[PDB]
Amino acid sequence: PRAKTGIVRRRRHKKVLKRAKGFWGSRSKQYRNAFQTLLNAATYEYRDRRNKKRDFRRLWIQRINAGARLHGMNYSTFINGLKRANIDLNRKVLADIAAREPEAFKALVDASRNARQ
Amino acid sequence: AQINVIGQNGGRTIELPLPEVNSGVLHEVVTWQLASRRRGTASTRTRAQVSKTGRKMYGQKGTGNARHGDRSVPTFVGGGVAFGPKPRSYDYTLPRQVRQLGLAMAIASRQEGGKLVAVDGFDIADAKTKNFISWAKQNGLDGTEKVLLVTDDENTRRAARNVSWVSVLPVAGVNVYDILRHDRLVIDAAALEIVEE
Amino acid sequence: FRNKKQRKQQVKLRKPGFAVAKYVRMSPRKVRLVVDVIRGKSVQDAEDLLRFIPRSASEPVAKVLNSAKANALHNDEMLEDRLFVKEAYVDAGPTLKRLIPRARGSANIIKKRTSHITIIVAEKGNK
Amino acid sequence: HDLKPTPGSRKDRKRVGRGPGGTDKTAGRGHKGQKSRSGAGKGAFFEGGRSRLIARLPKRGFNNVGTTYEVVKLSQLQDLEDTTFDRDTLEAYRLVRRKNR
Amino acid sequence: IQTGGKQYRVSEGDVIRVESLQGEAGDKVELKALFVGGEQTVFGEDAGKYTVQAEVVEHGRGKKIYIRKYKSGVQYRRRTGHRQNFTAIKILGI
RNA sequence: GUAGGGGAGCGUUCAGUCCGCGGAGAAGCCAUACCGGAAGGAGUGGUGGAGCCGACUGAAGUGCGGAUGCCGGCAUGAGU
RNA sequence: AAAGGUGAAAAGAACCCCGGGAGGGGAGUGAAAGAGAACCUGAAACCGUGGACUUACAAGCAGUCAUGGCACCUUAUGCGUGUUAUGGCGUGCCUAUUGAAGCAUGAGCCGGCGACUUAGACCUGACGUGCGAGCUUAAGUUGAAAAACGGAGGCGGAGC
Ligand SMILES: [Mg+2]
Ligand SMILES: [Mg+2]
Ligand SMILES: [Mg+2]
Repeated sequence: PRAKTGIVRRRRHKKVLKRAKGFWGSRSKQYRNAFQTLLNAATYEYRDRRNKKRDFRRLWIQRINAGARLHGMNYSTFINGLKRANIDLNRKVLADIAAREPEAFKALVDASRNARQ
Repeated sequence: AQINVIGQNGGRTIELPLPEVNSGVLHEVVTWQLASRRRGTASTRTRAQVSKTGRKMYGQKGTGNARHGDRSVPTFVGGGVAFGPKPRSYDYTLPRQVRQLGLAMAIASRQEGGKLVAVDGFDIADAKTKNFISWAKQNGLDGTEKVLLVTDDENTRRAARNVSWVSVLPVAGVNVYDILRHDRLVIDAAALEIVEE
Repeated sequence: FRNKKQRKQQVKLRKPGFAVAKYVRMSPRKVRLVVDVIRGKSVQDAEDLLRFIPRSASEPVAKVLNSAKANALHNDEMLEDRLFVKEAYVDAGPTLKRLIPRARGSANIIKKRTSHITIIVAEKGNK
Repeated sequence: HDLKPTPGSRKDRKRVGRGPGGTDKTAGRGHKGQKSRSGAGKGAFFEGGRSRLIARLPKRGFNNVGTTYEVVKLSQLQDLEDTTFDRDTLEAYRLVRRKNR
Repeated sequence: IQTGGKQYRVSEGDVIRVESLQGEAGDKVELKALFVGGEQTVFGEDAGKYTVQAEVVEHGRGKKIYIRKYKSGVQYRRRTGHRQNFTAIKILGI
């Protein structure tokens, strides 16, 4: 028996078509192109997680020492210090502590020098 | 060992397939049956040949994009049906011992559940069907279940033009399908039912 | 409410200050030019600008504009001297494909388009 | 009337191993079957041929097809079967329906 | 962090990896690492003193994310659904 | 993880059977922030104006972006 | 070659408005005109009107991850939906290749059509079913809203 493709294809298409939103021109109105855009889309999506992890620790390390150096230390040093004090062990939120609580951050700062030399 | 219902009541007779009815085999069956009923009808000019069209087109090269034969091929609207359907039969001969084990194992099915016999139906009287329905009532056949009536007796069957209920069936020319098809079996005629070989 | 079916009957659905010339043998893109100077103004002006605007699309737009007026007024009992082109636009109707011969055997198709000029007039007022 | 698709003519499953799905060439987005060139839409590179040992190999022997006898083993008679009678018949039902030879 | 908080705060309902102890009320205790219970800045070990008590609020199934992979020319396209489970825990500790 | 082999499944029509559904409204269309590990599924609303889901099994002209593919519609060049 | 479809029934639109007309708006018929005769549904490309957020030091495969701004919040105010600014990152797809963003092939965009099938009592193996040292029928026959009959013949059974 004959067996069209009817409705079966329109849908497959609308699926992708609707994934494309602020996709510029053709890329968001033409199947083929819109779809194709989403292969490269794969590439970015997947690799961007394994990656924003890379990006974020960077934002953290940047701040952690623009405070570290705000007293006379610097990330490099500072970090090994809290390290020198197994006691200390944040690293995660450390930046924030250094961004919001200066009162605190100082503490940890001097705490390291006091476990350093 | 089913107790008769009309004009007697032996029963017991008849060894039934072990262990207890097996769809698999009833499946192996039914299927085969339908395959046989399946007729061969393939309206399709599969053939790039069977369709109407010339044979030489434009120019192999130098016309600017193309490369075509006739305008009658899988790839041309109105062309021909590639791998399309042609008439055939899909009829095979299922080993005999299974067609045996077949209904046998199907009767069991019906016995283990809602089986039913009957030796003659003087309870009828003419065609009427009206009274045939009558009997049914006091016969347990409310009218809520698909009934299959196997039995010769020309005049008896003549009473069954009522839907959903029963479905008539001659000279014990039964069939695994029908039986398994309708609910209760009215095996009736102890004809094919008791005595073989 | 009720449900769709009853609505269709409790209501007739109408179009205030609305007319529409369907199938005007012109190019939408051509007509738009004129329909554009006239968009959003004193239906008087529209009457006036058309009389002068040099494009030959002007007549049709004229006619639709004075038909939408002869409605707002009649079938809508509107106050003409507060009327203003609420909205107007041009959509393409069918297309009159026609074949034209070309040099050395080849042929071509001239697309003689067509447009639906519809214009909607509505009473203005500030408040 | 609650809800119950019922068991029976519909509750009659297959068998498992009874019959596996066919094969349409397209397993994952990535099918383009057969080698990857040198073979397709035709049929002749067969599987035989007459140079690939077939030929080169010596022989003329000589075919005959004289008579083929119906071996009726001994244990067929002894061990069991109470002289159900050989003769030139019973043996059939006994089991040795070869005929012709 | 890498499971089971720390730090200061005031007791808010935050989500972390599954905690195993199902139900609710499951009084949870997290060591501590830093904090200021009274602006009292307290660093490691010298903070272990103090601790945190939070109660398991609810268990959740994250927001469906699709894991798609792709390499060109070699065909290769991979679509697969996903979403990580957690545990809600109302902070309250020392 | 490419050619290739093996496994489990999604979907489309047709057919048998079960449960049904529908003019206070089917299929199809359209929108959507839900669901499932994927193929995909559902809910709700709008349109629509008559046939139609789900489940088991059977048969398939059964799944598409590529073929200077085929037919049709509409674009660019340009108001040149 | 292509070309189908008002409605249950013409009840197919009297009369009035603008127009030479075409066309349209009312009125009236009809369940419905959210069925009007370039009349069942009416997708997509493609053209257009209105609105929201944006855009006139900028180098861009066109996205993606992150954050802020604006708007909105029927599976949805607590998470989001839409839009956008700046930052990071980022060499279309397919084919053919030792090697492709490739200045290598193909293709304007969308819709629909479009490719590993069918058959042979054929061979060979996996799985499953029935019998089992035995196992089967073919042609036809007679019944068929059904399938039994039919051993001619074939395969195990001794090899060299
Ligand atoms: Mg044809
Ligand atoms: Mg194409
Ligand atoms: Mg070349």
